[PDB]
Amino acid sequence: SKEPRELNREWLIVLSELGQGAFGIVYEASLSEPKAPEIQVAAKSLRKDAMDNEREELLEEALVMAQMEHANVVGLIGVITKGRPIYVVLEHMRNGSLKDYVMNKTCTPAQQVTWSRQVASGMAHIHSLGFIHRDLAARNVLLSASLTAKVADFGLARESTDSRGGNVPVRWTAPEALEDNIFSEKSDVWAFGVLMYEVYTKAAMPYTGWNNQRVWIEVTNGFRLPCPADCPLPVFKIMSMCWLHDRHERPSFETLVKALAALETDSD
Repeated sequence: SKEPRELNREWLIVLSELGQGAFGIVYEASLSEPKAPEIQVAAKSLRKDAMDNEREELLEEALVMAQMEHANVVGLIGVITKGRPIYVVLEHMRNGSLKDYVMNKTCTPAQQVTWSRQVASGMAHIHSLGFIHRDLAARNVLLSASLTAKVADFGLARESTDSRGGNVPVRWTAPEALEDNIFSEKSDVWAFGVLMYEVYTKAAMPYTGWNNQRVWIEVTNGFRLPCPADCPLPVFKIMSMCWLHDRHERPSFETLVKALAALETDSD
């Protein structure tokens, strides 16, 4: 329904690396549209090792992102497709990943619950447009200058109406998606539960001390992570519902937003 707006290549100045991976490379940049103020942006491009199926995946990523217009989803500013290299220009998120922040900064209980509700709000919007993310984790949520949390990285997102390989993030994946390859709105919900666990701990990996095969066997047999010492009991209740074995009993993101919003203005 929506479409990426094309931007003149000469408006963009690429400045410095924000993050590199197998996916490609994200740069910090600036966009100087004539008669408008200069703004910081992020520019995502392809590995120097090109392949035309990778150009198409990047353009598909942009089209998915162009459908989103929400305060808790990283915004699409436009694309540069005439010429080479190709750039997808996105909103710049000054404060980096949610993961790095909670690991390295002091955060209050009211911040922890608001960030949780903000991510649920962004995922609710994604689902309400007919998509599933399939890759949610705290390293994939970014923080703006106002410390507003926003869902990023749509590399693996797919229309709901319809995996990677040895890179499967086992610690964030629901049992049914590991065993039967069934990805759905309710496996996104399971992953959000694990994200909440990350928000309330300061370790790098959930299930610390277990490898990936140990995690899978333990979780399919009914193990669940216990309540972090610094997590309020009403919050852990919500976290726990995201991990019910039967996916149909897990709440929707619309329900999660509401439950979290009630605690967000709770004094206790």
